[PDB]
Amino acid sequence: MKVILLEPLENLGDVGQVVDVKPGYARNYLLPRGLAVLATESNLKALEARIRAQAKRLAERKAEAERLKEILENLTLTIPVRAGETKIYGSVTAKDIAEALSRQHGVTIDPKRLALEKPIKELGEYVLTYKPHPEVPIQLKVSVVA
Amino acid sequence: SKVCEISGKRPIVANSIQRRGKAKREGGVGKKTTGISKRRQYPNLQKVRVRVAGQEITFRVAASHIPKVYELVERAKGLKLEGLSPKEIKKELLKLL
RNA sequence: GCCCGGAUAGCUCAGGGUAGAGCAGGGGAUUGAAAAUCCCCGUGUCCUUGGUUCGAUUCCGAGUCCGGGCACCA
RNA sequence: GGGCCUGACUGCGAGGCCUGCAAGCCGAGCAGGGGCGAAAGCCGGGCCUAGUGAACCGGUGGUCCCGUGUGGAAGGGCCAU
RNA sequence: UGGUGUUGGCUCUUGGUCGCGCCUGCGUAGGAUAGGUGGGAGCCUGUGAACCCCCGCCUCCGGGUGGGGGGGAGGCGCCGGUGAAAUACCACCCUGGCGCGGCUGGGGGCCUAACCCUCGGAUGGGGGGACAGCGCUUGGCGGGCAGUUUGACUGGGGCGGU
RNA sequence: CGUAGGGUUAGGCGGGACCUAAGGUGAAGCCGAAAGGCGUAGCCGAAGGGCAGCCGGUUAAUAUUCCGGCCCUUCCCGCAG
RNA sequence: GUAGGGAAACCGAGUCCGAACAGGGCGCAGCGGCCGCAAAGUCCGCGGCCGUGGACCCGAAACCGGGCGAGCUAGCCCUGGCCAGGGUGAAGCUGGGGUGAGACCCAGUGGAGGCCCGAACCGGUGGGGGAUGCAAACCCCUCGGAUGAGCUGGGGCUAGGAGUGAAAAGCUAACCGAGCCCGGAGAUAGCUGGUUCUCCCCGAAAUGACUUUAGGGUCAGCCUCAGGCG
RNA sequence: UGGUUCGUGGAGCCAUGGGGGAAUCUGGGCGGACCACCGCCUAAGGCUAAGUACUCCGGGUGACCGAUAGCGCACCAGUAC
RNA sequence: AGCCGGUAGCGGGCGUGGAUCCCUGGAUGUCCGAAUGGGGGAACCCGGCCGGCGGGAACGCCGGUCACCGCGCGCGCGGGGGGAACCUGGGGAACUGAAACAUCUCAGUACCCAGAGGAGAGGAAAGAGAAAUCGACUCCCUGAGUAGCGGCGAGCGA
Ligand SMILES: [Mg+2]
Ligand SMILES: [Mg+2]
Ligand SMILES: [Mg+2]
Ligand SMILES: [Mg+2]
Ligand SMILES: [Mg+2]
Ligand SMILES: [Mg+2]
Ligand SMILES: [Mg+2]
Ligand SMILES: [Mg+2]
Ligand SMILES: [Mg+2]
Ligand SMILES: [Mg+2]
Ligand SMILES: [Mg+2]
Ligand SMILES: [Mg+2]
Ligand SMILES: [Mg+2]
Ligand SMILES: [Mg+2]
Ligand SMILES: [Mg+2]
Ligand SMILES: [Mg+2]
Ligand SMILES: [Mg+2]
Ligand SMILES: [Mg+2]
Ligand SMILES: [Mg+2]
Ligand SMILES: [Mg+2]
Ligand SMILES: [Mg+2]
Ligand SMILES: [Mg+2]
Ligand SMILES: [Mg+2]
Ligand SMILES: [Mg+2]
Ligand SMILES: [Mg+2]
Ligand SMILES: [Mg+2]
Ligand SMILES: [Mg+2]
Ligand SMILES: [Mg+2]
Ligand SMILES: [Mg+2]
Ligand SMILES: [Mg+2]
Ligand SMILES: [Mg+2]
Ligand SMILES: [Mg+2]
Ligand SMILES: [Mg+2]
Ligand SMILES: [Mg+2]
Ligand SMILES: [Mg+2]
Ligand SMILES: [Mg+2]
Ligand SMILES: [Mg+2]
Ligand SMILES: [Mg+2]
Ligand SMILES: [Mg+2]
Ligand SMILES: [Mg+2]
Ligand SMILES: [Mg+2]
Ligand SMILES: [Mg+2]
Ligand SMILES: [Mg+2]
Ligand SMILES: [Mg+2]
Ligand SMILES: [Mg+2]
Ligand SMILES: [Mg+2]
Ligand SMILES: [Mg+2]
Ligand SMILES: [Mg+2]
Ligand SMILES: [Mg+2]
Ligand SMILES: [Mg+2]
Ligand SMILES: [Mg+2]
Ligand SMILES: [Mg+2]
Ligand SMILES: [Mg+2]
Ligand SMILES: [Mg+2]
Ligand SMILES: [Mg+2]
Ligand SMILES: [Mg+2]
Ligand SMILES: [Mg+2]
Ligand SMILES: [Mg+2]
Ligand SMILES: [Mg+2]
Ligand SMILES: [Mg+2]
Ligand SMILES: [Mg+2]
Ligand SMILES: [Mg+2]
Ligand SMILES: [Mg+2]
Ligand SMILES: [Mg+2]
Ligand SMILES: [Mg+2]
Ligand SMILES: [Mg+2]
Ligand SMILES: [Mg+2]
Ligand SMILES: [Mg+2]
Ligand SMILES: [Mg+2]
Ligand SMILES: [Mg+2]
Ligand SMILES: [Mg+2]
Ligand SMILES: [Mg+2]
Ligand SMILES: [Mg+2]
Ligand SMILES: [Mg+2]
Ligand SMILES: [Mg+2]
Ligand SMILES: [Mg+2]
Ligand SMILES: [Mg+2]
Ligand SMILES: [Mg+2]
Ligand SMILES: [Mg+2]
Ligand SMILES: [Mg+2]
Ligand SMILES: [Mg+2]
Ligand SMILES: [Mg+2]
Ligand SMILES: [Mg+2]
Ligand SMILES: [Mg+2]
Ligand SMILES: [Mg+2]
Ligand SMILES: [Mg+2]
Ligand SMILES: [Mg+2]
Ligand SMILES: [Mg+2]
Ligand SMILES: [Mg+2]
Ligand SMILES: [Mg+2]
Ligand SMILES: [Mg+2]
Ligand SMILES: [Mg+2]
Ligand SMILES: [Mg+2]
Ligand SMILES: [Mg+2]
Ligand SMILES: [Mg+2]
Ligand SMILES: [Mg+2]
Ligand SMILES: [Mg+2]
Ligand SMILES: [Mg+2]
Ligand SMILES: [Mg+2]
Ligand SMILES: [Mg+2]
Ligand SMILES: [Mg+2]
Ligand SMILES: [Mg+2]
Ligand SMILES: [Mg+2]
Ligand SMILES: [Mg+2]
Ligand SMILES: [Mg+2]
Ligand SMILES: [Mg+2]
Ligand SMILES: [Mg+2]
Ligand SMILES: [Mg+2]
Ligand SMILES: [Mg+2]
Ligand SMILES: [Mg+2]
Ligand SMILES: [Mg+2]
Ligand SMILES: [Mg+2]
Ligand SMILES: [Mg+2]
Ligand SMILES: [Mg+2]
Ligand SMILES: [Mg+2]
Ligand SMILES: [Mg+2]
Ligand SMILES: [Mg+2]
Ligand SMILES: [Mg+2]
Ligand SMILES: [Mg+2]
Ligand SMILES: [Mg+2]
Ligand SMILES: [Mg+2]
Ligand SMILES: [Mg+2]
Ligand SMILES: [Mg+2]
Ligand SMILES: [Mg+2]
Ligand SMILES: [Mg+2]
Ligand SMILES: [Mg+2]
Ligand SMILES: [Mg+2]
Ligand SMILES: [Mg+2]
Ligand SMILES: [Mg+2]
Ligand SMILES: [Mg+2]
Ligand SMILES: [Mg+2]
Ligand SMILES: [Mg+2]
Ligand SMILES: [Mg+2]
Ligand SMILES: [Mg+2]
Ligand SMILES: [Mg+2]
Ligand SMILES: [Mg+2]
Ligand SMILES: [Mg+2]
Ligand SMILES: [Mg+2]
Ligand SMILES: [Mg+2]
Ligand SMILES: [Mg+2]
Ligand SMILES: [Mg+2]
Ligand SMILES: [Mg+2]
Ligand SMILES: [Mg+2]
Ligand SMILES: [Mg+2]
Ligand SMILES: [Mg+2]
Ligand SMILES: [Mg+2]
Ligand SMILES: [Mg+2]
Ligand SMILES: [Mg+2]
Ligand SMILES: [Mg+2]
Ligand SMILES: [Mg+2]
Ligand SMILES: [Mg+2]
Ligand SMILES: [Mg+2]
Ligand SMILES: [Mg+2]
Ligand SMILES: [Mg+2]
Ligand SMILES: [Mg+2]
Ligand SMILES: [Mg+2]
Ligand SMILES: [Mg+2]
Ligand SMILES: [Mg+2]
Ligand SMILES: [Mg+2]
Ligand SMILES: [Mg+2]
Ligand SMILES: [Mg+2]
Ligand SMILES: [Mg+2]
Ligand SMILES: [Mg+2]
Ligand SMILES: [Mg+2]
Ligand SMILES: [Mg+2]
Ligand SMILES: [Mg+2]
Ligand SMILES: [Mg+2]
Ligand SMILES: [Mg+2]
Ligand SMILES: [Mg+2]
Ligand SMILES: [Mg+2]
Ligand SMILES: [Mg+2]
Ligand SMILES: [Mg+2]
Ligand SMILES: [Mg+2]
Ligand SMILES: [Mg+2]
Ligand SMILES: [Mg+2]
Ligand SMILES: [Mg+2]
Ligand SMILES: [Mg+2]
Ligand SMILES: [Mg+2]
Ligand SMILES: [Mg+2]
Ligand SMILES: [Mg+2]
Ligand SMILES: [Mg+2]
Ligand SMILES: [Mg+2]
Ligand SMILES: [Mg+2]
Ligand SMILES: [Mg+2]
Ligand SMILES: [Mg+2]
Ligand SMILES: [Mg+2]
Ligand SMILES: [Mg+2]
Ligand SMILES: [Mg+2]
Ligand SMILES: [Mg+2]
Ligand SMILES: [Mg+2]
Ligand SMILES: [Mg+2]
Ligand SMILES: [Mg+2]
Ligand SMILES: [Mg+2]
Ligand SMILES: [Mg+2]
Ligand SMILES: [Mg+2]
Ligand SMILES: [Mg+2]
Ligand SMILES: [Mg+2]
Ligand SMILES: [Mg+2]
Ligand SMILES: [Mg+2]
Ligand SMILES: [Mg+2]
Ligand SMILES: [Mg+2]
Ligand SMILES: [Mg+2]
Ligand SMILES: [Mg+2]
Ligand SMILES: [Mg+2]
Ligand SMILES: [Mg+2]
Ligand SMILES: [Mg+2]
Ligand SMILES: [Mg+2]
Ligand SMILES: [Mg+2]
Ligand SMILES: [Mg+2]
Ligand SMILES: [Mg+2]
Ligand SMILES: [Mg+2]
Ligand SMILES: [Mg+2]
Ligand SMILES: [Mg+2]
Ligand SMILES: [Mg+2]
Ligand SMILES: [Mg+2]
Ligand SMILES: [Mg+2]
Ligand SMILES: [Mg+2]
Ligand SMILES: [Mg+2]
Ligand SMILES: [Mg+2]
Ligand SMILES: [Mg+2]
Ligand SMILES: [Mg+2]
Ligand SMILES: [Mg+2]
Ligand SMILES: [Mg+2]
Ligand SMILES: [Mg+2]
Ligand SMILES: [Mg+2]
Ligand SMILES: [Mg+2]
Ligand SMILES: [Mg+2]
Ligand SMILES: [Mg+2]
Ligand SMILES: [Mg+2]
Ligand SMILES: [Mg+2]
Ligand SMILES: [Mg+2]
Ligand SMILES: [Mg+2]
Ligand SMILES: [Mg+2]
Ligand SMILES: [Mg+2]
Ligand SMILES: [Mg+2]
Ligand SMILES: [Mg+2]
Ligand SMILES: [Mg+2]
Ligand SMILES: [Mg+2]
Ligand SMILES: [Mg+2]
Ligand SMILES: [Mg+2]
Ligand SMILES: [Mg+2]
Ligand SMILES: [Mg+2]
Ligand SMILES: [Mg+2]
Ligand SMILES: [Mg+2]
Ligand SMILES: [Mg+2]
Ligand SMILES: [Mg+2]
Repeated sequence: MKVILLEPLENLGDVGQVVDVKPGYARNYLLPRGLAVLATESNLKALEARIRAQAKRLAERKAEAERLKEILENLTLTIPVRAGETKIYGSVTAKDIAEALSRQHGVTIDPKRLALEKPIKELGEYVLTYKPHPEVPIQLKVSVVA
Repeated sequence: SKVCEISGKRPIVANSIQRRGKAKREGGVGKKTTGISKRRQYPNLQKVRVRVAGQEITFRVAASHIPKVYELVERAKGLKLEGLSPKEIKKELLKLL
């Protein structure tokens, strides 16, 4: 009796996988507890209808990140600050790097998705890490100047 | 044991033939009938309890058509069921046949 | 008719490289004996015939006899 | 009593005995292939009269007769037991 | 009363066939532990040898062997001595053992959720529990009940005789 | 006996518009080829429970029923506390 | 009907058994002068008898199906009622006695019991009567029980292989070793009874063989009629 | 197990109480076990006049009865009892 | 052209201004009965609601409505019971025959139940069966007492 696991279950399989069990275990245990559904044909394509979306919806998340890694790795956000010789009087935060992008290049960016643990207090060229979607990270070149 | 509510299987009348002798195909003189009398063959009726729209429905069914009960439980997901009593539910589930 | 068995010393029962053991029977020790007991002693085509192997209780085949069981009976 | 042998045959059977039926009994002669005898001939068990059981159902050896569209097969038939 | 359906979860330990592993195989002659045969003067060893330790081990108690900690140029075969059958390496396999994988069946311990009983409280709690009950099928006990059979001749019938 | 005419009068007597007994019936429910078999409450079910009338007179024929005397019950509505 | 033989394939006035040209089984072949008559066969009518049907008619004891009965009787259930009168005198209680306290004794009171006598009531022991009865179970005399396992009214439940039974196979509507009615049904009856106008001719048998057969049958024997032979 | 002529027979076919349990035409059932070959037909959904049966009822007609006959009833009979 | 049933009489009426009488439709139609407001020992008893009647509130009468079950979105529609045989389906004997008796027979008959309708069943091939064929189903004749089935008995029978 093939059925569709809706929950990972001890030594049966992973949710969405279709495995074989004795009928009694199915219609008297797994089914009334929501733990699975019978692997009919009606709710068989229904399962293929979900693996289809998730495949394409997760690839669109990878495709939209690339429609910004191309941009951000081909530019330089230049930040004019007030500083003496090396060290800044204020500082430049992810919030600043965010609004400064929207100012020049107009790209909207999530500052919490930018690899900055300490605000920046010293002039120079920086290349930081931007991770919008994991496994698709961006290296942003950002020039701070007086 | 009465009638399968799904298949309409019911008890049938059978004979019970009592035989002696060695069948011709084993080299004997042949089979002799030492009694024929009537008996009833019954459908293997069992209870199947399922909850549909939060109501316990009990089916009297031949073990042959047990999986047919759950089939009707699926096909009832498109039906507007809540508010009805366990009697009216069973009626709807059966008209899908 | 079909399957499973057996035969081995006088009775009983154990058994690819032995021919076994107990009881009956013989004398010897032992008592008043009836004994038990202790001793040593014999009694085989292992049913028969082919074959196996270096060899035959075995193993195979085939018949003879006797055990069990099964089914049948116009 | 002895020698050689298997006729304690195969395929048939004129004509009779007996007799309600069905059975029972005796049988010369023709053919095949044989035994014995030099030959005439004899031999289809036993000096003779008891030693037996119709049919149905099935077993076994043969025959190659039937084989449910057709070729086979299953299963029957026939001869023998 | 066996099989099976309704009938499920987790373990424990088994057994029967099938494939493979590695061997166990010791009457007499003899080196010593000779399965049956056949091939074959070379298999090996740094791709770890002649000796010490754990043992899986099986030991016929004499021995067989592996993997480990030993171990840093050594083994045993043809030769043969007596064999029905020469020994090394290699292989096709028999009588046997188990290591592993296949279907499997057997018992045993537990569980709950089918099924059964119960709970003034019932989509729930408690107890029994995959047993019991019920379905199809197997064989058996079965005057409790049913249908029947239980001969003729005959100095009447029975008994006797036939 | 035949033909005809006449005769049985109740708020209080007995039964019903009241209660339940065995039992019967039976929404819920359970079971059985069909017919049907069960079944809690509920309904029915009486000579049991409950409930308000005694004495006399009168007719050819009825009388706790008609009449006379003396008593009583329930229902409705009203007034009073 | 015109072709049969063979288990059959098959052959055919033949065929089957068989090696056979053997032998055997079962089969094959009109009167008168082309005209006529007769005829295989077949069709219809009539008659005798046979087969299947209830099969010449009447008759069981019984078997089976579906219903109808517990207003009789048997048991149980619910609710009511009935048992004159007299006799005996258990336990307990009280007081007296007794003893260390008791057991116990006597008296009184008390009113127990499938206790006793006896009507109603419920029975039916012996005898007599009755015997086409007053009566399909009665009458007379006598006799048992009569506070109990008592008797009795009304309302109910249990039925046919089933009830109920202090047990008799008793009773279940005046005959119960399996009720009644209607149905299967005209059951079956190798048995018994019955079988209806006249005349004419002929005319038996009661033996044999076999028979779950013996008082029933099948064949033979014996009777009869038709056609043929002589 | 039933049905058919088919009583287990060589036993198919149609139907199905139990268990196991497919495919969508290159799919499936049948031609009497079974295999091949050759053919026939499309299961697991339903409906469908007419030709058939019967005679409570009405009429037509009898080599049908004629009051013990004909229906149990010619008539106040499913009555009286 | 007569008439007020059988049915005369008493005592009274009607009809050519078309009666009696015959056909069709309509109106009325107590109570019981499927019986259906509820009960009940059929033809009796007792109620709810709406409207009416009386002096009418108690009491009573009159008219209307009120059972259960099924099916469709509280409203509708349908069901119930009966019918001489006949029909389909669900159950289903025995006597008897086999000169005993059990398989077999009687017979899927009698009978019980459900359902149907003027008929019912069946019916447009997953058929037949050998015809290189036919072409739904039903009914009659024939095929045929054949093929076969059968304690290969009695019998049964496409
Ligand atoms: Mg800043
Ligand atoms: Mg049987
Ligand atoms: Mg054979
Ligand atoms: Mg038989
Ligand atoms: Mg038979
Ligand atoms: Mg029976
Ligand atoms: Mg059930
Ligand atoms: Mg269940
Ligand atoms: Mg549940
Ligand atoms: Mg099934
Ligand atoms: Mg199944
Ligand atoms: Mg379907
Ligand atoms: Mg001699
Ligand atoms: Mg010679
Ligand atoms: Mg002769
Ligand atoms: Mg003769
Ligand atoms: Mg003789
Ligand atoms: Mg000669
Ligand atoms: Mg000669
Ligand atoms: Mg010579
Ligand atoms: Mg000569
Ligand atoms: Mg001769
Ligand atoms: Mg014979
Ligand atoms: Mg016979
Ligand atoms: Mg034969
Ligand atoms: Mg042979
Ligand atoms: Mg042939
Ligand atoms: Mg053929
Ligand atoms: Mg071929
Ligand atoms: Mg041929
Ligand atoms: Mg043969
Ligand atoms: Mg044969
Ligand atoms: Mg043959
Ligand atoms: Mg069983
Ligand atoms: Mg099980
Ligand atoms: Mg447990
Ligand atoms: Mg639970
Ligand atoms: Mg519970
Ligand atoms: Mg629970
Ligand atoms: Mg539980
Ligand atoms: Mg528990
Ligand atoms: Mg357990
Ligand atoms: Mg079980
Ligand atoms: Mg089985
Ligand atoms: Mg049995
Ligand atoms: Mg017995
Ligand atoms: Mg008996
Ligand atoms: Mg018993
Ligand atoms: Mg009896
Ligand atoms: Mg006998
Ligand atoms: Mg006699
Ligand atoms: Mg005599
Ligand atoms: Mg005598
Ligand atoms: Mg005599
Ligand atoms: Mg005498
Ligand atoms: Mg005499
Ligand atoms: Mg005798
Ligand atoms: Mg008078
Ligand atoms: Mg009067
Ligand atoms: Mg008064
Ligand atoms: Mg009133
Ligand atoms: Mg009441
Ligand atoms: Mg109900
Ligand atoms: Mg039943
Ligand atoms: Mg009822
Ligand atoms: Mg009832
Ligand atoms: Mg009750
Ligand atoms: Mg009331
Ligand atoms: Mg009442
Ligand atoms: Mg009542
Ligand atoms: Mg009352
Ligand atoms: Mg009263
Ligand atoms: Mg009282
Ligand atoms: Mg009273
Ligand atoms: Mg009163
Ligand atoms: Mg008074
Ligand atoms: Mg007067
Ligand atoms: Mg008076
Ligand atoms: Mg008075
Ligand atoms: Mg007064
Ligand atoms: Mg006031
Ligand atoms: Mg012929
Ligand atoms: Mg020949
Ligand atoms: Mg010739
Ligand atoms: Mg000839
Ligand atoms: Mg003629
Ligand atoms: Mg005559
Ligand atoms: Mg005749
Ligand atoms: Mg008759
Ligand atoms: Mg007849
Ligand atoms: Mg007769
Ligand atoms: Mg006759
Ligand atoms: Mg009988
Ligand atoms: Mg009888
Ligand atoms: Mg009856
Ligand atoms: Mg009755
Ligand atoms: Mg009584
Ligand atoms: Mg009485
Ligand atoms: Mg009382
Ligand atoms: Mg008294
Ligand atoms: Mg007294
Ligand atoms: Mg007294
Ligand atoms: Mg007294
Ligand atoms: Mg006295
Ligand atoms: Mg005195
Ligand atoms: Mg006194
Ligand atoms: Mg006192
Ligand atoms: Mg005293
Ligand atoms: Mg006194
Ligand atoms: Mg007294
Ligand atoms: Mg007394
Ligand atoms: Mg006295
Ligand atoms: Mg007394
Ligand atoms: Mg006394
Ligand atoms: Mg009395
Ligand atoms: Mg008397
Ligand atoms: Mg009396
Ligand atoms: Mg006297
Ligand atoms: Mg007398
Ligand atoms: Mg008398
Ligand atoms: Mg008297
Ligand atoms: Mg007197
Ligand atoms: Mg007296
Ligand atoms: Mg007295
Ligand atoms: Mg006395
Ligand atoms: Mg007295
Ligand atoms: Mg007395
Ligand atoms: Mg007294
Ligand atoms: Mg009493
Ligand atoms: Mg009484
Ligand atoms: Mg009483
Ligand atoms: Mg009485
Ligand atoms: Mg009574
Ligand atoms: Mg009773
Ligand atoms: Mg009763
Ligand atoms: Mg009876
Ligand atoms: Mg009866
Ligand atoms: Mg009894
Ligand atoms: Mg009594
Ligand atoms: Mg009566
Ligand atoms: Mg009577
Ligand atoms: Mg009586
Ligand atoms: Mg009697
Ligand atoms: Mg009887
Ligand atoms: Mg009887
Ligand atoms: Mg009788
Ligand atoms: Mg009686
Ligand atoms: Mg009577
Ligand atoms: Mg009847
Ligand atoms: Mg009838
Ligand atoms: Mg009959
Ligand atoms: Mg008769
Ligand atoms: Mg008889
Ligand atoms: Mg007779
Ligand atoms: Mg006579
Ligand atoms: Mg004459
Ligand atoms: Mg004369
Ligand atoms: Mg004679
Ligand atoms: Mg004679
Ligand atoms: Mg005999
Ligand atoms: Mg006799
Ligand atoms: Mg005699
Ligand atoms: Mg006799
Ligand atoms: Mg006789
Ligand atoms: Mg004769
Ligand atoms: Mg003569
Ligand atoms: Mg003469
Ligand atoms: Mg003659
Ligand atoms: Mg003449
Ligand atoms: Mg003459
Ligand atoms: Mg049939
Ligand atoms: Mg069959
Ligand atoms: Mg059959
Ligand atoms: Mg068949
Ligand atoms: Mg099929
Ligand atoms: Mg099946
Ligand atoms: Mg496709
Ligand atoms: Mg195709
Ligand atoms: Mg296919
Ligand atoms: Mg098929
Ligand atoms: Mg076909
Ligand atoms: Mg086929
Ligand atoms: Mg064929
Ligand atoms: Mg076809
Ligand atoms: Mg089609
Ligand atoms: Mg069809
Ligand atoms: Mg139709
Ligand atoms: Mg048309
Ligand atoms: Mg038609
Ligand atoms: Mg007719
Ligand atoms: Mg007529
Ligand atoms: Mg007429
Ligand atoms: Mg006449
Ligand atoms: Mg008359
Ligand atoms: Mg008459
Ligand atoms: Mg007259
Ligand atoms: Mg007459
Ligand atoms: Mg009439
Ligand atoms: Mg009459
Ligand atoms: Mg009439
Ligand atoms: Mg009359
Ligand atoms: Mg009358
Ligand atoms: Mg006048
Ligand atoms: Mg007048
Ligand atoms: Mg005029
Ligand atoms: Mg006019
Ligand atoms: Mg009218
Ligand atoms: Mg009513
Ligand atoms: Mg009622
Ligand atoms: Mg009103
Ligand atoms: Mg007034
Ligand atoms: Mg009013
Ligand atoms: Mg009123
Ligand atoms: Mg009303
Ligand atoms: Mg009805
Ligand atoms: Mg109707
Ligand atoms: Mg019918
Ligand atoms: Mg039928
Ligand atoms: Mg019966
Ligand atoms: Mg029968
Ligand atoms: Mg019979
Ligand atoms: Mg009989
Ligand atoms: Mg008969
Ligand atoms: Mg008979
Ligand atoms: Mg007879
Ligand atoms: Mg008899
Ligand atoms: Mg019979
Ligand atoms: Mg039978
Ligand atoms: Mg009959
Ligand atoms: Mg039959
Ligand atoms: Mg029928
Ligand atoms: Mg009839
Ligand atoms: Mg018509
Ligand atoms: Mg029609
Ligand atoms: Mg079509
Ligand atoms: Mg076509
Ligand atoms: Mg056709
Ligand atoms: Mg064609
Ligand atoms: Mg056509
Ligand atoms: Mg025909
Ligand atoms: Mg013909
Ligand atoms: Mg037959
Ligand atoms: Mg028959
Ligand atoms: Mg038959
Ligand atoms: Mg028949
Ligand atoms: Mg037919």
